[PDB]
Amino acid sequence: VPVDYHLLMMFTKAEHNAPLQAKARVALSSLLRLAKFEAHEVLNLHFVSEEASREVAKALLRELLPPAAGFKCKVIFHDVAVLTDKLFPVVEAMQKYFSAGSGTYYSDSIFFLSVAMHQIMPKEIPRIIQLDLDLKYKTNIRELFEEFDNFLPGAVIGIAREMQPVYRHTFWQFRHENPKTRVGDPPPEGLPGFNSGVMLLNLEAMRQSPLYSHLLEPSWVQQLADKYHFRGHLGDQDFFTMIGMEHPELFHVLDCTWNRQLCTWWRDHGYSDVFQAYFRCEGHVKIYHGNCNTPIPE
Amino acid sequence: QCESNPCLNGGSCKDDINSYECWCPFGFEGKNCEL
Ligand SMILES: O=c1ccn([C@@H]2O[C@H](COP(=O)(O)OP(=O)(O)O[C@H]3OC[C@@H](O)[C@H](O)[C@H]3O)[C@@H](O)[C@H]2O)c(=O)[nH]1
Ligand SMILES: *[C@@H]1O[C@H](CO)[C@@H](O)[C@H](O[C@H]2OC[C@@H](O)[C@H](O)[C@H]2O)[C@H]1O
Ligand SMILES: [Mn+2]
Repeated sequence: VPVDYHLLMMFTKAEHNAPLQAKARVALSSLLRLAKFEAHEVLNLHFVSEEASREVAKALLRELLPPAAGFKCKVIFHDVAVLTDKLFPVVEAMQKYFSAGSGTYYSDSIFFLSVAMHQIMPKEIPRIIQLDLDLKYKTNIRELFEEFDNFLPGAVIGIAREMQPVYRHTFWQFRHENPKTRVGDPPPEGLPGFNSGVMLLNLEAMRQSPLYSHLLEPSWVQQLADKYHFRGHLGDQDFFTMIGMEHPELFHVLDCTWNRQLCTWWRDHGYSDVFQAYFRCEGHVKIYHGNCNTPIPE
Repeated sequence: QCESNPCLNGGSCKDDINSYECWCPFGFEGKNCEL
């Protein structure tokens, strides 16, 4: 009885963008080199792309497939334009809070895809892992799927913490008005917010959660953004971070080794002292994330 | 995308059109908290 595994990656504006293509190459080669799946299993690779990037991705993929490990792999493309239009009704009201900069543009809607993925993917897909393309996999991606099993009651999404003090900065006013808050503080005891590079989207649990459905409503988005005095430009990452402050029950926090972020931009922009408490990650690394164009070591 | 606003107030992008003041994180000065 065939068992499907689903990954989704954004791959847009990739034509004449050599840096993006090279990242995609590093991510997809390491992914496929180290992947291992049983005989009846199939790895479905979903790409969100406009037509030029679909062609770029196809040329890259033919070079990498079939995988050395010989397992079944299926490639699927989703039109960024089609998805944008399906997303917009759900996602419109949050855009003004979490998009560069204001107000509400179609071009920003796709950065909220994860938040409404359960309404975009067919109901036959119960779970999907959304992954950035500036990653490098140091293990078998099949192992990430067992983290779905660790979701507690009410949890809908698996996500790793943000490893820079960006949300310490973003939540300044709320932190100012609430000296004792954990919002924006480093781990192990603070809520530093989330990074969107690796996300376990339990589409069934998202669909089936009354709480999660309410938070998507325009008035709830507005109430919380006002409560937290919150403004961002990182899209889905900012929305999850915010509702994560109100309702941490919704999120299964992945260990930092599943999304080891390398970006240090915030260290050199006012946070030298505290930076280390946010950025510390130890253990055997599973995925490196070369965010803010940070070279990944080897 | 946009460059993060180094200022503590105003929008999330630097040179937020609706912002005039720039309150810099401790130890930094200037219109872009440069020095
Ligand atoms: O032009 C692009 C840019 C980005 N992307 C995709 O979107 C992902 C996000 O961009 P990058 O990975 O370069 O950026 P970062 O990892 O620094 O992410 C950061 O900035 C962008 C925000 O949307 C993220 O939420 C934030 O963490 C890429 O991995 C890639 O899969 C494209 O397909 N085309
Ligand atoms: C502020 O702007 C800078 C410069 O454009 C970005 O590099 C910052 O984003 C980076 O740090 C926060 C992480 O969540 C992002 O993934 C990373 O690109 C931005 O906060
Ligand atoms: Mn990334």
